[PDB]
Amino acid sequence: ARAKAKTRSSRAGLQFPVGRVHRLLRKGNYSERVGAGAPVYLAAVLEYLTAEILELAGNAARDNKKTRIIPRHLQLAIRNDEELNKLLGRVTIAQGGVLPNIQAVLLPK
Amino acid sequence: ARAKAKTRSSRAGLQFPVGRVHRLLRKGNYSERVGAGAPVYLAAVLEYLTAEILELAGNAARDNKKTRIIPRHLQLAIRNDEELNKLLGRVTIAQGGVLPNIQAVLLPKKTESHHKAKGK
Amino acid sequence: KPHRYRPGTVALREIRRYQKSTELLIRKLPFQRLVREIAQDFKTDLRFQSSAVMALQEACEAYLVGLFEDTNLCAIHAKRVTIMPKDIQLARRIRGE
Amino acid sequence: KPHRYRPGTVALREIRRYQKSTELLIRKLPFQRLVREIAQDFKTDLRFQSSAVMALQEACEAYLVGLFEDTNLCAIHAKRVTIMPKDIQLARRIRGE
Amino acid sequence: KVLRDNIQGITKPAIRRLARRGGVKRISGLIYEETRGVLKVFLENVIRDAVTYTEHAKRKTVTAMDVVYALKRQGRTLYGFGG
Amino acid sequence: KVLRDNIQGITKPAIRRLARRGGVKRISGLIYEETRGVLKVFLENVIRDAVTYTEHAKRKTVTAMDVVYALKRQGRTLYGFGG
Amino acid sequence: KRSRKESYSIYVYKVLKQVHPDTGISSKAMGIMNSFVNDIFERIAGEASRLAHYNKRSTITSREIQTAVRLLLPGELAKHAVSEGTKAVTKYTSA
Amino acid sequence: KRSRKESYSIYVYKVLKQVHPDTGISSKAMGIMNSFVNDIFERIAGEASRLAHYNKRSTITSREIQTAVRLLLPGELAKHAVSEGTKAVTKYTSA
Amino acid sequence: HAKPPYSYISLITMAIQQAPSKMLTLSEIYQWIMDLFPYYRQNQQRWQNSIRHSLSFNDCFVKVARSPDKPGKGSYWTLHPDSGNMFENGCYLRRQKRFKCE
DNA sequence: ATCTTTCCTATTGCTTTAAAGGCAGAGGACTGTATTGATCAGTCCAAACTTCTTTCTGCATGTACATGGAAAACTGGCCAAGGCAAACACGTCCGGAATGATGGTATTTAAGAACAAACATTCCCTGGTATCAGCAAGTACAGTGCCCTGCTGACAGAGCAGGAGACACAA
DNA sequence: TTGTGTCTCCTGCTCTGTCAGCAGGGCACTGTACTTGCTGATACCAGGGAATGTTTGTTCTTAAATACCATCATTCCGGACGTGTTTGCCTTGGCCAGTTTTCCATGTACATGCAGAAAGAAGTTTGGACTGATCAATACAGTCCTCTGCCTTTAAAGCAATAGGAAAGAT
Repeated sequence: ARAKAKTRSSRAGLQFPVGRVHRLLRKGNYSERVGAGAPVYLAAVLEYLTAEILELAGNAARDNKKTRIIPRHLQLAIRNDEELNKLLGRVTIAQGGVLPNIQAVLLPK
Repeated sequence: ARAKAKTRSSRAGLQFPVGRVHRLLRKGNYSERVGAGAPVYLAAVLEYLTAEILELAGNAARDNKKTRIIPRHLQLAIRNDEELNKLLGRVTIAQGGVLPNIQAVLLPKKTESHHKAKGK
Repeated sequence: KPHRYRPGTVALREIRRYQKSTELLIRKLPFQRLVREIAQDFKTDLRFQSSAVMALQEACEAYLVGLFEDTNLCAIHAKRVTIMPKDIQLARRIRGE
Repeated sequence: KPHRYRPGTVALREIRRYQKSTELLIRKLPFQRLVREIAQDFKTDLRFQSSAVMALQEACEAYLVGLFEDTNLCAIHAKRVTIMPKDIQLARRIRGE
Repeated sequence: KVLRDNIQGITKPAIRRLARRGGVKRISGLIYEETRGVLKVFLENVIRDAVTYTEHAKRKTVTAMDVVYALKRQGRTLYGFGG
Repeated sequence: KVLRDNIQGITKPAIRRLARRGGVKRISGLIYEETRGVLKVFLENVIRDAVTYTEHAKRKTVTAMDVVYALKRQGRTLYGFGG
Repeated sequence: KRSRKESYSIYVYKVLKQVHPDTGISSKAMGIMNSFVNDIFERIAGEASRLAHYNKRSTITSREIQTAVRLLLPGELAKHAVSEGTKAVTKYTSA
Repeated sequence: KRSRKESYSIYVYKVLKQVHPDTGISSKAMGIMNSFVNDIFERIAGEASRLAHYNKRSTITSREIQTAVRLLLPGELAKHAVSEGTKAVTKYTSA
Repeated sequence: HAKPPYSYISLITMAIQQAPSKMLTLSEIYQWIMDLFPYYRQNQQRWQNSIRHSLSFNDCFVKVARSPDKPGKGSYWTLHPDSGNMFENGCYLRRQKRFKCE
């Protein structure tokens, strides 16, 4: 008889959905065919980037004495990290504001 | 018997290849299906844009007393026109150039008093 | 005598206030009216989603904030501290607009 | 006494020259050596088509010409006609580089 | 019904606040008209594409995703409303 | 076989010419080092993508199409090399 | 036997002869024109694909091409090109 | 009920519970994260499609995704992502 | 020839008034003076510099430009309307109550 | 350096609203097998690259002279910041309606799949003209010495009005 | 013969002639670089013939789009009160712009050697064609369970009031 089903996320050890990623890759008209390992690889990379951003955002929220991440903390994490800021340079975050920054010459004597 | 073949470019009255455009649409995985009129419309649009740029480049070449369109003429036609310049703003053209343009501040001062050069 | 901060102190206080906050700085209703006024020139009787208006305001405010950052840099470049229309023009020209 | 053109005349003449010509302005072989050198740190023992190096040189020249145009605008903005590293840094910073 | 002159609704205090968020200390008097012009141009360029996307769907409501696509088409991607 | 100091091959008069095509009239003495640094960063950014494309193709020759795709990947679209 | 290298060169030349009977076009200029045609084709096709995906349409019809032409092209180009495309499709359907 | 609308809310929340066990996340921040995941997914998938088309391949394998990641992500982020992806593929291949 | 019994101010006034256009440039005034007085034909620099000084100093003379580029060069000189008949009635050498604007 | 005023931050209490937790179900992920088309492994060759040599300048480097642009200093006035008071228009909510986007079913119409013919497109061989190289007239504009025309300030010297001596008028 | 008014000579303020000197503004000669004209040459582009793969015609079919209705949800419109925000005014201070000065760091031009570019050849590498092999994805059917919608619970954050410290401004 058919064995116990196990999601490919469980096989890859990931948390993100491998099946959903594969279906989106097929329905997106990226290419005629999609390899078996491509969705696993893509899901792993997406999980890694999400974990990076969430770790920095959680650090920012802890700094602000807040236990919940808000768009302000996401903005702080993204802009304080050089690599993420270079990745999301063109992105605008709703309710993000800007980093505190005053030019030196504008300060009083 | 099968009728005599006529190219879809001939039917539409275009010069660009409707069949080739249809093939490129199907091969590029732009969509699962391609409508019959989409190749015709796209070929007509591409022919119109080509005609625009080539007419402007021919004008530029006539200005330069040359009969052959060269990359410099394409550059001049593209940048002297506001709309083509906006369409091709982020596009580089190999062996082109730049529009002759010197900021007016840099042009020499026509001093009313003009004597031999001395310290300022 | 009444207390009076010297010029530039309240400016810096206001900068510190607004760079620390997240709220929208344009009044919502007049921006909505402007959006509808511009929209009607493309198609009459247009409906709108409220979230569409909020997204438009978010994009506009972010664009203007970045533009003012570049304008301030252009102003400080010329050794001034006051932004002038030529500063915005330079920022737009270099930015590619 | 021997002739000597006043400063600024030769610069404008050379501007009128190099805005009218289409030739490449960097020397070919040294740019090729630079391209090969930079390629070593990414993968060793590569080979380059002639057209590949030509494309790289064309793109680099276009980029630098644009950069210097924006630098010139920045210098003219500060009431100066001499470009400085300040100007290039500002031009790159506004463009987001 | 029709709307005439709402560009003046972007008041002087609003432009001052936007400049403050950008780190501006001193603001000239002519900045306000220039800012209104720039904002109007940007809004027109975004709403044109938003209305185009709305027309192509044969809808009469400019939804949030229409604005998001119009922005992302112009290299000004926006997170938060795109879903 | 190994190359070490080719950045100086971007000669001073070469930078002067590249600036003159930009309309620049007067040039500081410190411009050349800044130009060399900027050009080196730009070349590294482009060539990394070109070499990545070549590696994925499992080739060992860098072709013009690889350079063109690398440029177009950075918003620097180039015409005239089979793009 | 080597592979064939398809291009638009003959069609660009025919259009050139149409608009300017006397002028010519160099090989490098023709290459730039081919690259331009490919770039515009890719832009319009990608925008049409995105338009179809947004509306969950499975087919790129002439309407998608028209909307993409309106989005991409500025000002009078987006009007003249639309007129040309509509005229060409009308003539095609007439036969 | 309206038609089901799918998102990465639960998965990003699971990753959050991994890195920071004792924190939460707001719905607006959640939507921003969903938009980020979709944006990165689309960028990587599009670059993979272009890679496949350049090489005249009809399939997107893990190799295409790896090259897309190396093209898109900068610096140490790229190599850490590549290591994570290789680890996941290797674990999955062992079934 | 003996020096004319007329001051430079009187000579300038007569030269301005006699002109059909009621104005003359420095070259025209010099030509008129030399033609009407052979004495001023020689020793040009002295009285030419004197005429320049008088024109620059006295307020009764105001300069006017040449509109359609004329033969060109130089600038015309015109009597101030408030000058009046200052040198009339035999006071050529010395003008009583020299004209002033205020 | 010390005092006054204003602002900001931090703490405690209330509330409200937004996120975490639980359940239902359905749609889409998972398993298994046959098919097949895509990819992979090995060989070959020609064409494309890399490497070395020599030529032949034309370019970059170096040096020296000096001009004029950048930066520093100073001044002032006018533009913009700070504060106050009155008006107003935004914010928030509440309801009425009418507009339109979604869902469902019949249908109809337009595109994919398959196969064969043929015909258009690409590649290879030949004239002729549009371009490039070099020299040379002619033109355009800069460099600059010179000239004329203005104006400040002072000095030098005649011109006419006011005051005192000598003369003449009045008595 | 004595007392007083007017004329003439002298003096004094006004006015003009003269000089020196420094500044602006414009004219014509000298000189160098760019454009144009001519010829020769050469290379490169258009026109004619052979190969191939791709387009078009025809038929079947099937699924994507169209048309009509229904429905509910969501966006426009208006009304109302409350109060924060905006606008106009006044006061003044300090920052921008203009002027002046200094000198140094940039520009111009000439001298020099060298390495970049061109041509050629040889060596060598490998990109792509070709064939056969294999293996991994797709198609289809069955099934079962993960993810999203709805609802409920509670704690994280917002709001209000208060208190204390930091810092600006003035004496």
